[PDB]
Amino acid sequence: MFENITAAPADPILGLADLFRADERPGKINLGIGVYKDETGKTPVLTSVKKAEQYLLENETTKNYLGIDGIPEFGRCTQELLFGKGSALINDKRARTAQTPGGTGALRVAADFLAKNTSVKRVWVSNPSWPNHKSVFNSAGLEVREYAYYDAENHTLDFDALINSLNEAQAGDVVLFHGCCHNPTGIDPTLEQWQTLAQLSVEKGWLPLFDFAYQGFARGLEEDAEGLRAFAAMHKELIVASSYSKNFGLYNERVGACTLVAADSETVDRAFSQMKAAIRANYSNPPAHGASVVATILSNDALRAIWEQELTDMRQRIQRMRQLFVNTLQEKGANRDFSFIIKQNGMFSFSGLTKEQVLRLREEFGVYAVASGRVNVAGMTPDNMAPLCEAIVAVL
Amino acid sequence: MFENITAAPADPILGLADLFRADERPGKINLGIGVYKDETGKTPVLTSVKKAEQYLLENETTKNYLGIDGIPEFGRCTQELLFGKGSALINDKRARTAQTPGGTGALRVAADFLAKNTSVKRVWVSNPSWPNHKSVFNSAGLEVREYAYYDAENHTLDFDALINSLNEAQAGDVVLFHGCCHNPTGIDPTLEQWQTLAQLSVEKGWLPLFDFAYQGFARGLEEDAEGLRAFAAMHKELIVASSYSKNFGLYNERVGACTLVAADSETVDRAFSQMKAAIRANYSNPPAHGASVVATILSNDALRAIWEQELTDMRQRIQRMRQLFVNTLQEKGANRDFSFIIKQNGMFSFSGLTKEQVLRLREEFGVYAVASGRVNVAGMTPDNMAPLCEAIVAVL
Ligand SMILES: Cc1ncc(COP(=O)(O)O)c(CN[C@@](C)(CC(=O)O)C(=O)O)c1O
Ligand SMILES: Cc1ncc(COP(=O)(O)O)c(CN[C@@](C)(CC(=O)O)C(=O)O)c1O
Repeated sequence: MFENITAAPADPILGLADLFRADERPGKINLGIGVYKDETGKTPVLTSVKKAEQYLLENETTKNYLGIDGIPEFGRCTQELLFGKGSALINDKRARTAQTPGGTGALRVAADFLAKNTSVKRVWVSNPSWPNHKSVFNSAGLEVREYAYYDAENHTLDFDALINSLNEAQAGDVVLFHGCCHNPTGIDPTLEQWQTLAQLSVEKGWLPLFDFAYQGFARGLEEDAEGLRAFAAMHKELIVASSYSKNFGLYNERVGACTLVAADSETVDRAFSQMKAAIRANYSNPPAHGASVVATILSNDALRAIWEQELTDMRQRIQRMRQLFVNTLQEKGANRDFSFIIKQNGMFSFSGLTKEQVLRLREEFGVYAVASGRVNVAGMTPDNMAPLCEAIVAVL
Repeated sequence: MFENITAAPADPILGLADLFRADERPGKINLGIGVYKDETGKTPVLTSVKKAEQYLLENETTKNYLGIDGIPEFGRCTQELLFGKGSALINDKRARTAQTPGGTGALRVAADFLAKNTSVKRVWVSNPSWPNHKSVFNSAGLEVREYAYYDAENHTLDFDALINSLNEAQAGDVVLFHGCCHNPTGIDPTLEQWQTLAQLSVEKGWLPLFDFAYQGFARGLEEDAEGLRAFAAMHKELIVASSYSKNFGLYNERVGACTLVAADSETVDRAFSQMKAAIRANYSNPPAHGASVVATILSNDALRAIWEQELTDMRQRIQRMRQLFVNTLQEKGANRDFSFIIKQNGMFSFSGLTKEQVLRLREEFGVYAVASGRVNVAGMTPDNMAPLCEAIVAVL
C-alpha cells in the first residue's frame, strides 16, 4: 500500500540542512536556516537557560502529565509578554493560552481549531512568506491565498498594493500577519501602518492571526508587540501563535503558545475548550521541559534580567553583522547597492539574488542561502564575512 | 466569530483529573488517569532519568533543531526495543523511525500520513478501546468502525467475536492492535492467538497499526513485543506508534515514536519522506529532552541496567497491587468475585462496575475511576487499599 507513494520534495529550508551536512568542502558557509550564531559560529545554550535547567534538575520531583494547555504561569507570563501587564485582555480575562510544541505547532492547532468550529475556509498569507504557513494551513482543510507585500524593485513594503489586495478578502476570512521580523524580507510595518490594518480588519470583519516568533529581535520586546497590541485594543477576537525558540535559544525543546482572545470570558472559555480538544487529538499535552525553563526565567527577576541581556546581545550581534555585510560588500566590489539590508529586522535579509545565483553559490562556492535568496545574517561571522562577500560578489 | 462555538465535552479520562483537583474531600482517592504511583503515591522521576538529565546538563552545548524525524540513536534504539537486536527489519533497512511528541502524536502523525498518501478510508479499533483512538483518527479524516474484543461475562477476550467482526473489514483497511496491556480491560492475546491474527491480516490484506505504549509492563520488554513480532515476521508493511511515557516515567516530556516498516528500503524511504512532510506541518520537529534522555539511558549499559531494574520494580508493584485488591475486596465485605483482576496486564483493570456505581463512588466517597469502571491499579497503595475496597463494596 506504500508502493505507490511519491517521494515528497525537499523542504526548501530544512533541505539545505542535509545539503550542507554533506558538502565535504572545507570553508563551507551555511546561511540557510534561521538559528543564531555567536562570533564563533555556535548556537549555544543561553546562560539563564543552563541555570533554569540546574534548578529544575534538583527541584523536580515528577514527570507526570502537564494539562492540555500546559503550565499555567507559562501562559500568564506569555500573555504579559504579548499584551502587557496592565492590559485589559488580561484584566478582563479575554485571553486563553495553550502551551504548544513550537510556534509552528501553535499555528496548526489554531488552524485545526478554526477549520472545525469556525466558518472559515480561507486564510490569507502574504507574498512572499515563510513557506510552511501554506502547508500547515492546507493540512487543516483551509485554503490559502496571497496578499501583496513586498515591493521587490525598491525593497520595501508595498502598502497600496498590500491594502488593495486585502480588500478582496471577505468578512470571516482569517488574515495572517507576522508580529515583527517579516520572514523573509524582514520589512515590517510602522506603527502607523499597523493601526490602519487594525482598523481596516475591524471594518472588513477579517480574523487576524498573528505569527509571533521573534519578539525581541527587532528593536526591543515590548516594542515588537506594538503592532500586535494595536489590533488587540480594537478587535474582539484574535489568535497569536507565539514562539520562544529564538529569543530563548530553545529551538529543540519546542516551546510556543497559542493565545486565543475573544470578546469575553465565557466565550473564550467555551471556544478554548474546543481548542483543547483539537490538541488532545494531536499530541495530547505539551512537552514540559522547555516551558518549565521559560516560566522559571520569566518568573525569577535575577534570571529574567540575565536573559534580557543575553537576548539584547544576540540582537545587536546581528544589527552589527548587517552593516559589516553591506560594508564588506562594497569594499569587496559589488554593484548592487545593498544598503537596504540595514533597513530590515531579525535574522534574515531578502538578498535579491537570483535563484540561479544562489545555486552557483552552493556549488562553485559552498555558500548556502535559501532559494529565495534569503540569507541568515545571524550566521554571518567576522571570520566568514570575507570569503562570503567574495562569493556573493563573484556571482553578480 | 467564536460566539457560536459550542463548548466541548470533558475528556472521559483527562477531565476526571480536573474533577479530582477541585475535589475537597481529604481522604479522596484517584484511580483515574493511567499514571504510575509508588507505595507513598508519587510519580517520581526515575533515578537513571535524573542521572541522564545530569549528564545532559553537563554535556550539552546546544539547543539547535533536531531533524524532522528527531534523534537517530533514539530511533535505532527504539527499533531494537520493538524488533530485536539483529532482526531482519533492521539489517534490511525496511524500517524508519520518527521521534514524535508522545505516543498520541505518533498515532496522529500516522493517521495524517495514511489519510493523505494511501487509499485508507477506515480504521478498525477494538471495543472497548482507549477513547482517543477515535478522536485522533477522525481528525485525520479516517473513519473508525469497531471490532469485538471483550467478552464481559467471563472477562476474557473471545477470539471468535473478534475474528468474526473483523472478517468484515475490507482489504486495505487499517487494523489497530494494542501491543500489550489492552486499554482498558488489560486482556491480551496469547502468542498463538497473535500468530493466527498475523496470518489472517496477511490474507485479508490489512495494514496493521500497533499502539505500543506499555512495553515492559506485562511480562517484559521482549515478551511484550512478541505479537508485534509475529506480525513483523509476516508482514511487508507495518506501522508502530510506540511510547516511552510510562516505562521511563517520562509523561510530560512527550516521548514516543512512529515506526514505518515497508517491503524494502527504497519504498520505506519514499514513504517515510512523506511521513516527514506530514510532521513538518504539525509541529515541525520533535522536542529533544526526553528523547535525549532515553537515548542516553538506552545507550549506556550502566544506566540501562538501572533503568531496567526501576521498570521491573514498577511492573511488580502493580502485580502486587492486583492481588491485594482482590483479597481485600474478597473479604472486606464483597460478594462479586473479582479474581479476574489478576488475569489482566498493565496499569488498569476493567472492574465491570456499573457506570452508576462509578458515580456513587466519586460523589459519595471521593473514589475516582473512569466511567467504563476502568480503575488504575498502579494508583492503589497499601494505605488506600482499605478505604477504597470499602467504597467499592458499599456501592455494589
Ligand atoms: C516566521 C516564522 N514563524 C514561525 C516559525 C515556527 O518556528 P518554531 O516551531 O521553530 O517555533 C518560524 C521558524 N522558521 C525558521 C526559523 C526555521 C524553519 O524554517 O522552520 C526559518 O528558517 O524560517 C518562522 O521562521
Ligand atoms: C492505549 C494508549 N495508547 C497510547 C497512549 C499515549 O500516551 P502518550 O502520548 O502519553 O505516549 C496512552 C496513554 N493513555 C493513558 C495512560 C493516559 C491518557 O488518557 O492520555 C490512559 O489513561 O489510558 C494509552 O493509554
